[PDB]
Amino acid sequence: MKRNYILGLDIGITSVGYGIIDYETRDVIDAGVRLFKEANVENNEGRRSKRGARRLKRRRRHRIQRVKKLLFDYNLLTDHSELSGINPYEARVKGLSQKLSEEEFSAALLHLAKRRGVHNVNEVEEDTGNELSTKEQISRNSKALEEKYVAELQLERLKKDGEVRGSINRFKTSDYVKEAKQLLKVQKAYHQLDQSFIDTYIDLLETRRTYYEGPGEGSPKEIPTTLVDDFILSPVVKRSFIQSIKVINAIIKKYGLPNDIIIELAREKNSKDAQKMINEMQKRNRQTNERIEEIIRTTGKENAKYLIEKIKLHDMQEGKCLYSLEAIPLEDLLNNPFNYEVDHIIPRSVSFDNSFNNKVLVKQEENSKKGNRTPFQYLSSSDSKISYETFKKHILNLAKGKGRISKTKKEYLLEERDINRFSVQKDFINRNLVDTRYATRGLMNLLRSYFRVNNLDVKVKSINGGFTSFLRRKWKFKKERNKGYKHHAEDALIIANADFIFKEWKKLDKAKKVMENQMFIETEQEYKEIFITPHQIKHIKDFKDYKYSHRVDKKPNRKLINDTLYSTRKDDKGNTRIVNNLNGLYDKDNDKLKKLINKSPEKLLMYHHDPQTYQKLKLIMEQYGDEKNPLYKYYEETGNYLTKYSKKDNGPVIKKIKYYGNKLNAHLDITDDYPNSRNKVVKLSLKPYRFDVYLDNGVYKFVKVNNLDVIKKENYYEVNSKCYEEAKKLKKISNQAEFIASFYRNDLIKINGELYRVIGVASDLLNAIEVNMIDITYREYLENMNDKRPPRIFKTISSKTQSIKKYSTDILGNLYEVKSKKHPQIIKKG
RNA sequence: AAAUUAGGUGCGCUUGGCGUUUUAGUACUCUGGAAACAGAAUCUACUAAAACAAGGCAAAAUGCCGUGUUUAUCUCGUCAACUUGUUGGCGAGAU
DNA sequence: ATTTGAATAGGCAAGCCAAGCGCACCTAATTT
DNA sequence: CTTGCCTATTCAAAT
Repeated sequence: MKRNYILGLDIGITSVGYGIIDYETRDVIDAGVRLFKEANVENNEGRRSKRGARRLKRRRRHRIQRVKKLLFDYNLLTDHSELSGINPYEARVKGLSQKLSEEEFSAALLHLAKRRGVHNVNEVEEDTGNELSTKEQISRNSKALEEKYVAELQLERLKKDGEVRGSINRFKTSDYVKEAKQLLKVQKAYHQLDQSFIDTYIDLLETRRTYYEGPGEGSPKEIPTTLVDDFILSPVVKRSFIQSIKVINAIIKKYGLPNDIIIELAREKNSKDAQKMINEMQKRNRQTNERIEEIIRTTGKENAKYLIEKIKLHDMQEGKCLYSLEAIPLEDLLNNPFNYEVDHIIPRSVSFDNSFNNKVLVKQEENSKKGNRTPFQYLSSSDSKISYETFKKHILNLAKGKGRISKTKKEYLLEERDINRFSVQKDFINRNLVDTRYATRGLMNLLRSYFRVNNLDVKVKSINGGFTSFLRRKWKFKKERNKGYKHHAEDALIIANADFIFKEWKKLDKAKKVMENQMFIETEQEYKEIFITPHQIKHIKDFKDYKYSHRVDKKPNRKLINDTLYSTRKDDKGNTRIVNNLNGLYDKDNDKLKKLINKSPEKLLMYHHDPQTYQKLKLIMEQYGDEKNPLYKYYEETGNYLTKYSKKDNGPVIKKIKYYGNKLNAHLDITDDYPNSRNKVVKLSLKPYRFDVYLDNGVYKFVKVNNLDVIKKENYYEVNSKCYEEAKKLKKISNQAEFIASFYRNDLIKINGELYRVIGVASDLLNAIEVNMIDITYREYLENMNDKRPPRIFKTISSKTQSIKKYSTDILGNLYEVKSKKHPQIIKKG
């Protein structure tokens, strides 16, 4: 509308805050938040890594099948050939001297092609007992094969150590080719095979694609978002800049073109990096707090808690005034704090820097004499007690070694340039007011370009991440995630009011112009007065009508299910159950088995099936009951792993134990991949696409549509009709039932008059849906209350449920009760 | 703006050993037998073969795709798509 | 008066890591 | 760290 305004933006990892304020009065017009999932690099790294793995496995399978065809052609393999009980390690070692049978020969060649070593690993010739190192293993093996073939070494381990496969099974392809050439040299005599056979086979065995070959044949008005794709960014940042642009486009359409935009990109790059910094900061804070506590313990002076900054500076400065180099006794500082003042190294009026790096603890008299001068200017004047040269030496000494000063502080202390030069002031302004990061520069260049071309008088600006926090401290406005997502929005409104301060104060005109990248304060009290409490912060703080817009995901063909495979079993009561496994039996702090034996001995399969080994294990648990892991003591004291019961003490070690786990309900059945499987083979965690609510004779009901239920066709996805009608039948949804709505992740749902956002279907069977709150996470809602419930909301949809309505927000967070189509969606072109 | 050295961020490609699971064999257990061995059990271990996001192509091939990005809703107009009455683009409106 | 079913609280588990390559753009230092 | 989903515990309604 006609009225002119400013647009604040607080860009973040998961959020874009926005604030809109009247250009004349500085009253709040509007304010809201646009929330999204952080775009993690892990996600695509996953997709790529799995695409790599799928090709590796495809190519192994295809190599084995190319070998078979060659054996069919030279009439060494048939449809009706028994390869079943032929140990290929025996057949490899035998065939380097004597005649193999056609079957042994086929067994051997097929075993080689399956597993054929690395081709791109050179000797390190070093051994630091690293099991997982390929280079160290390849080398250890190269030494073992000085006089023998791979199959000779492999058969030796099979007989001595009882096993072959594992980490030590890492050999060079050239070591394998040396064997194959010999095998084929011997066997060429007795079998009819020619140099064409031998050449073909070794090619199959040794050959692979290069990085520069890659796959085979088939393989693949308003501000635009395509310009973000041009200049390269972190995915986390790249998402936010696309979100931000669409939030600017929506504000422009509604309210018209802003006079001024001003932007703040968050400090942190991702949540983890932030956590690390926070941890580092907390680590730093703890040290200061411990010292403060020590001071209070030793001196009894409680006022130390109010002199944190002075004490920090005191310790930093070895208890000396940096201008006079006279001692600041800690006791005197505590008793007479007014004798010592915190001074800005570079006058705040020039640098706009209020950071700890621009602060020093000095005597009140020295502070008065320095005035609005740098240490260099002051110490070069007739007013100083010491020479600049003496000062400089001291600072340089402080910078080298223990009790160090930051680089930035050192530079400020040793600033010799003329403060009064525009170029120097520009440098300070750019450092303190204007954000200097490749992304932030990239964004404002995108925007400024856009407005320039289309001839729209819009002043894009930026402010430093730190700066907002200063104003919060200044105007007594405590930041806290506690409250909810609103903090992001009330950051935006602050940013927007800083713009008002950098327009109404003619004394900030230079700073304003610098921030607008346009081509070209005498006292501390004056500086302080410019930024004083407006009254309009009461408006910001007391404001209520915030708006939230969570983004809704409708993408088909996301992760369908979990990777892991599970066997099943029918128990005594005739309930199919997942089989679990206890691994890591001989670990110091592992109480899993000891807990299981005391609670539920009948859950072990060996309880039923190997009673003698069970009784043998129980005597150990009784022997070393007092410890966490009885088996650890068994291994420590005797020096021998637990073996299966046997009459002659020749049973194998026990390394995993299978026991009956949860009952089987919601699963994916993969048992047809395993011909003649006695039990059932399954996968778990059917991941949801959406759920479709129906109103049936006054009863609310719903169907879960799984991602498994959605199938790619030519250029579109289709919800499977048979799976869908089957699903309705298990839910007993009539043919005369009205479709109400479909709910995707983060879709908004009003259940019995209470609005939430959808997470998913907790239990299809019990008819429960997991939701979350809108303005705050339910976790945090409980924390601020100090409640100790589980931090998850579940809602049952039942005969008791009275109304279900779907809502929707625009990108700005304007809320709408929305209409639905008459039927569910089946086709999805996007 | 270029060069040199060191690191980073990202996209993509090529491999290797494993891991999970089934079937078989062998060892372990039980029964019978002078013994070879036959049967029972499917528990613990090794070896082989096979499957590993559900699937979809392709057809002797160093064969190919399947977990990312973009994504408020509904109506009307228009262009298109294949699924032939729906859902994509563009425009307009409402929520 | 006791037993059966709904709702809420409590809790578990989720494929991995080592070798190589290209290209892209950024930063820092130094010189022009 | 979040989510799909099972188990166990506690209270009210029905035989």
